[PDB]
Amino acid sequence: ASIKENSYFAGGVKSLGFNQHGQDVSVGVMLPGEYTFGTQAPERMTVVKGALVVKRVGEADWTTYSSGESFDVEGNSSFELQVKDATAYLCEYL
Amino acid sequence: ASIKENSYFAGGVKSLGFNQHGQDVSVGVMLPGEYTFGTQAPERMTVVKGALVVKRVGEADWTTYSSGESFDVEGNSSFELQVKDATAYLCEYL
Repeated sequence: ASIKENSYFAGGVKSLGFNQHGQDVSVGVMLPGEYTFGTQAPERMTVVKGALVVKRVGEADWTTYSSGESFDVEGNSSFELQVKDATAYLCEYL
Repeated sequence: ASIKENSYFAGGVKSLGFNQHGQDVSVGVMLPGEYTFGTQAPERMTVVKGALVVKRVGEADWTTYSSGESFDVEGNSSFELQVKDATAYLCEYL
């Protein structure tokens, strides 16, 4: 029942993790840049404020998701993000 | 162009602040409890995932705002929050 702090990519991405109704969730911020993330369990990413530009492995194209939009990232995979402006996001394993 | 980390109430509330298109924004997490916050400039709080139960100064009643809902808090004021379950929020001065 605590709030777990993490920093990544030299402070380019920071997150706050927490349990909600038994489920692990995190909210965070990403500064402008390009980042690669790996998935184990599937993830559902929600853009809280800003936009994330996403390319999942094997995808030919980048797709921009803006505030309020969500995208799923299959498990056992990875995905790239381009961040044009500092952006808040929500991540679930749902 | 950095992500500012803050902790409050012995780790009960933590936040990540950032600029987006010139504007200061923060996302954060609140653990179950009751908290009082003061406002200077007006604030717009958005519940990202969870619920915040709000009573602004002078208000007779508490009002529950759930995921995706927003409420404004006039400036030069204060407001109380009850948090029943760990909850992520977004705060703007907009």
